[PDB]
Amino acid sequence: MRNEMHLQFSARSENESFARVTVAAFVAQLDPTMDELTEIKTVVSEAVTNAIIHGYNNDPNGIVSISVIIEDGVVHLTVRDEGVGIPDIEEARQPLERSGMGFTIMENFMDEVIVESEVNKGTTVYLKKHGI
Amino acid sequence: MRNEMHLQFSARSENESFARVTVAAFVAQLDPTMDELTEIKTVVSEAVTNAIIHGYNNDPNGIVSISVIIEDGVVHLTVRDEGVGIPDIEEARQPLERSGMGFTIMENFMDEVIVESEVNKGTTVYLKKHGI
Amino acid sequence: SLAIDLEVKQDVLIVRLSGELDHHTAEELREQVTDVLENRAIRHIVLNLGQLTFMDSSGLGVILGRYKQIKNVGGQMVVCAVSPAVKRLFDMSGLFKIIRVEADEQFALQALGVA
Amino acid sequence: SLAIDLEVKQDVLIVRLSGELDHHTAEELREQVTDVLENRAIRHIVLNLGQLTFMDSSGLGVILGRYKQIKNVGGQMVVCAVSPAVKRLFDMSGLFKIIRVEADEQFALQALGVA
Ligand SMILES: Nc1ncnc2c1ncn2[C@@H]1O[C@H](COP(=O)(O)OP(=O)(O)O)[C@@H](O)[C@H]1O
Ligand SMILES: Nc1ncnc2c1ncn2[C@@H]1O[C@H](COP(=O)(O)OP(=O)(O)O)[C@@H](O)[C@H]1O
Ligand SMILES: [Mg+2]
Ligand SMILES: [Mg+2]
Repeated sequence: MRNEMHLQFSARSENESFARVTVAAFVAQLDPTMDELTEIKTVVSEAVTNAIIHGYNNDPNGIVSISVIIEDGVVHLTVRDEGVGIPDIEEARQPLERSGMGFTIMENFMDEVIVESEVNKGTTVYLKKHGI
Repeated sequence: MRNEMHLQFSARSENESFARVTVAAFVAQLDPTMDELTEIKTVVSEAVTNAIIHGYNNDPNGIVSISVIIEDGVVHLTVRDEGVGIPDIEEARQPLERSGMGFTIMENFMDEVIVESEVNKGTTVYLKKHGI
Repeated sequence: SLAIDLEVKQDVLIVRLSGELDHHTAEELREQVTDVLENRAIRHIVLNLGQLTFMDSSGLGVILGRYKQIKNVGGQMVVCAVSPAVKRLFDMSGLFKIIRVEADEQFALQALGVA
Repeated sequence: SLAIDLEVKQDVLIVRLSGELDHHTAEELREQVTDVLENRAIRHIVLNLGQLTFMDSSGLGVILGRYKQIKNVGGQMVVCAVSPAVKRLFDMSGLFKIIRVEADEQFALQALGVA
């Protein structure tokens, strides 16, 4: 028992909530604490929100894609878009109504965070959480 | 505003619930009645359960795929698998612990139901619900 | 997702369900119930669905599998505290014709003469 | 998903949030609050987060956007009845250093001399 889920949806802000709910529902099969579930929901929200407002510039035709692989109590969360991309990844991870906390929150709540991006290709954020 | 969602997941029985929850969460954006939500959840459960136990014969490596397109208050629900398929569709729609009610429930709760299948290819069930 | 509380009163098996009943949770129910029917003189079954929040055709299958058993001993299948949604499945499937529906466990037990 | 209840007491704007605060719901909050700050002599803002069940960095952005406004009039930003989760975002981001956190709306109002 290794369970996996993949979700794709329109780049609309109302789907931020939908993504939090869905990933949490799937991670629930592991019986995580409320705090762990809150953390998962939050990092999903950060990544999905980034794809929508930064990747697709709020264009609802863009498609946000998510993958959750659960194997051996380990959660592999991947959020991706085929948006405009990030010129300098390193600079962007550094803390208009922008809080600049997105990546920092992801990095703090998760045990591993890998960001891949290429201008006019898209962005993929791989997050990993250990210990259910 | 036309919103769409696509979900794929391992052919595991515990995902029956996960599928009900997810589709309902997405359809909620339309503010449907509790009865309408129950109906949607039920038909999703019927179709997804069919894919798992009949399409993949309970093999967790099989992938169940769902699509929900919401446009103009209309819900387009599509459930598919790449399992063994159905020899005679017509016969199968006719009412071991099998209730033989699956298709009938889908047909009754939804406003339109189209079933497509081909042996050793898979099965696709297109359901449509009118009036939010 | 599905809690099962069983109790026997004479020749009647009382099945109290809480949660959701689908293909995933139906198996544990089938096993538990058939075990009771094997090591006990059960002629009737009262299915208390008051705390059940969801049911699909798999719930109808597990019920129907039992009905066949009960019919073999000349007994009766009674379902009570049924939600409108579940009631909708019983009408549509005609199960309302072979399985008795009662308001609650007490009236169901009374109908069976064990209360 | 996000209910906003506003109230002014002297030069203090009380913002009471219920529900979830993210990029999707933050816009209506920003508009409503900036409207009040424009047509009223507000120097302080008390953000009541007791009924808020969720917040991400977008919630921090809308708060921070206001902080800049309040700092311009020499006022103070106070957040109260903060959940441990939200408190975690304030520590991690250092916002706990420039924004005061109080137990509830009453102590927050007292800290501002308007109660
Ligand atoms: N999916 C994405 N597509 C394009 N740019 C992105 C994406 N994710 C992050 N970025 C870039 O990284 C910056 C930092 O993101 P983050 O830490 O979440 O802060 P914020 O969203 O508040 O600016 C963004 O402002 C943006 O320039
Ligand atoms: N995805 C599927 N793959 C293979 N066979 C299917 C599929 N869906 C339906 N069927 C066939 O149709 C029959 C009727 O399905 P249904 O009305 O749900 O009743 P039941 O599942 O109780 O048998 C199934 O027993 C099976 O033979
Ligand atoms: Mg962000
Ligand atoms: Mg079926």
